[PDB]
Amino acid sequence: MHLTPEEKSAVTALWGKVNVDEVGGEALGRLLVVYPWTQRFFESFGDLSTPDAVMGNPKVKAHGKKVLGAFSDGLAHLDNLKGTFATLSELHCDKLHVDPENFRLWGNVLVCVLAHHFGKEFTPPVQAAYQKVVAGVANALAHKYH
Amino acid sequence: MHLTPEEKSAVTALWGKVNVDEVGGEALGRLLVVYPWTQRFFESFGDLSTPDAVMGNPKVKAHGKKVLGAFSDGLAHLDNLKGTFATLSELHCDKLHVDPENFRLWGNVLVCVLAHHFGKEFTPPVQAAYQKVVAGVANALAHKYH
Amino acid sequence: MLSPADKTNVKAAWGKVGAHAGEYGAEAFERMFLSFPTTKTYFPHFDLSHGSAQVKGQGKKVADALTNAVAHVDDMPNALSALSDLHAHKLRVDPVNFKLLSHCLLVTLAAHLPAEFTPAVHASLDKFLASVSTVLTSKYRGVLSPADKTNVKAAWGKVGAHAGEYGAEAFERMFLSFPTTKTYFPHFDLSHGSAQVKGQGKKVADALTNAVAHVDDMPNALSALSDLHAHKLRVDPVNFKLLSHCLLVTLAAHLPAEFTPAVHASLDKFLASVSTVLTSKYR
Ligand code: HEM
Ligand code: HEM
Ligand code: HEM
Ligand code: HEM
Repeated sequence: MHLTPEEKSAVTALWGKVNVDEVGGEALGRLLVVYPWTQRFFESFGDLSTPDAVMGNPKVKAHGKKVLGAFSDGLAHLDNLKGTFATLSELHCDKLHVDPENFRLWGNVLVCVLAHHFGKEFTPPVQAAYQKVVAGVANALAHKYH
Repeated sequence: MHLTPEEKSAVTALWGKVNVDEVGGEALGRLLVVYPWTQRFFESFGDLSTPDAVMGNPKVKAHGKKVLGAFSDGLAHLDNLKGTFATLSELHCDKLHVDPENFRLWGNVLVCVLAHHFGKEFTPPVQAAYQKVVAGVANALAHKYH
Repeated sequence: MLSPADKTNVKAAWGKVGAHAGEYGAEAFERMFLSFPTTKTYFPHFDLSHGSAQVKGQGKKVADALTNAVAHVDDMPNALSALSDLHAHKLRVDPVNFKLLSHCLLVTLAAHLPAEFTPAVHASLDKFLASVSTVLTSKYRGVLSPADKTNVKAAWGKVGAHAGEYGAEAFERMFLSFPTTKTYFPHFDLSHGSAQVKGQGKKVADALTNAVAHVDDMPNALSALSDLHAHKLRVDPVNFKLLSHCLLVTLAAHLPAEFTPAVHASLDKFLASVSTVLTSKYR
């Protein structure tokens, strides 16, 4: 994906402070709140009626953690994001029918969540490095669409 | 850039029929008419106040031919667009300060002009292959931006 | 569209911003330049180093303007009139860049407003910055003139009984060119000649015929279709631009005499307005 060593270390250092479960749930909930059309995939998750119902929905939280856990493991493969995510790319296209635009929205919401969580520690250069990573992850998830 | 045999065949067959002079000026002119904010880079070209002024503006026609000329050469090296457009990429960033989003708008206008000129021969599979190519060329031109 | 509770949330956050708005504005530009370096092409005349007086001044100007918009949120087009003129006729920043600044401003506010940046306020702030962006880009081409409306009626009149056939071709062109749009039709046969795609093309062309007929009253004429896409189908807004292009390609290929540069420009404007109306109820 090509990051400099500096950027890699910046990404890795912060990620070590993340609670995957909490941040994962929060990012998926905020996605469904801020861009509610993304709710179209989760009608089986039950009550999505209000922001509070979304943010406290356990099915939302569980999916959020699953999604971010896969993200997290990808961070150990920044030099092969495409091969790492190839099978998940085919899955989201052939079976789940997820417009890859959702991955970019998700990436931007995750960046807001980190900024909210870490405040001043989330500096412009640290942001720039995460922006490349979520772009890279989105491209890798979209790679096998046909 | 990888194209299927079917796709590369469609592209090259149609290109042999293209008058680079006529199509090139047409595509740049329509860009300036349909997306007039793109006129910001051509202040020294003369009158661009009306569609008629723009389309018949000889500097527009001359620049259009030059742009499509360089695109044409790129068709020769579809396997290495990045390396082929590296120097022009740096030029457009460091000296001309052109927002790479303009390359995408130009690509789409070009596809419109090809359909207009060629009619029913510009079939859906043929458009699809040209859309790949113009996307490839735009990403190649944006490659050296920093 | 800003609900009254949206306006309440923005005023809340922006008050909290208070005297730091200029600092925050500068930080958001610095975040933008670093994360999205293509945006630096609009500032080659600036010292873009960290803390530069030019960047700081830019941030304060931009902050003052957002303060003006917060304080006049129910009459933004008028409050921002001067600024819409300047970006449309002079600066001519490509619209896509407004989304990039809006994201970096949201990031900046998140990093500085731990207590206030709740999910609902985030949603409201996002919608507010999108409305600001919409107002600032509104004069770039400027909504449908009487010449635009004449051009559209004349071209769409020539389409006529072929409206449905061109709608089906437009979808087929879109599926082959932009395969991600296929994710919305997993229950269709998408092969060439598909009656399901023909049926879809007919419905879309028929709605467009209704839009041209009601061109001065499109939000009401398409209100039921706006509801359908926003709350049921939920098609991501970026895809409307892809179908509009493919419609334009389709028209160009069938209307060699009518598709002049001026008519092309008016049709693109019309399809963008249709797209705007169809996504207006999404949030
Ligand atoms: C970078 C972002 C994402 C990653 C890494 C990711 C990863 C995953 C993973 C690991 C699975 C499980 C596959 C399995 O069953 O083996 C999954 C399933 C799924 N994802 Fe994605 N995903 C992402 C974004 C999204 C987004 C934004 C949406 C939709 C808005 C989405 C919708 C789904 C759905 C509907 C499922 C199936 C859940 C179920 O069947 O219970 N994904 N995702
Ligand atoms: C595939 C797209 C394009 C290609 C291959 C291309 C190619 C070129 C070439 C070969 C030159 C000549 C440089 C020289 O003489 O040293 C040039 C110059 C230029 N290009 Fe691009 N170009 C493309 C798109 C664009 C677009 C979309 C814009 C802006 C809307 C643009 C604006 C310019 C400008 C302002 C110049 C300089 C003209 C002058 O000397 O006044 N280019 N381009
Ligand atoms: C919420 C979005 C924005 C607002 C409210 C805004 C507002 C402003 C204001 C108030 C000015 C100064 C006007 C004057 O002093 O006469 C300005 C100037 C400018 N804006 Fe915008 N702007 C926005 C977005 C953007 C974006 C996204 C870009 C480019 C990426 C941009 C580029 C510029 C440029 C190039 C200048 C002129 C700077 C100079 O040379 O003095 N603006 N803007
Ligand atoms: C000019 C833009 C558009 C217009 C005017 C439009 C209009 C319509 C119409 C008339 C219907 C039929 C509703 C009914 O059953 O009564 C429809 C359905 C639908 N639209 Fe849109 N549409 C537009 C763009 C899009 C885009 C860009 C997509 C997705 C790529 C899309 C996806 C759908 C889907 C999934 C259906 C339902 C298909 C079915 O199950 O039969 N629409 N649209």
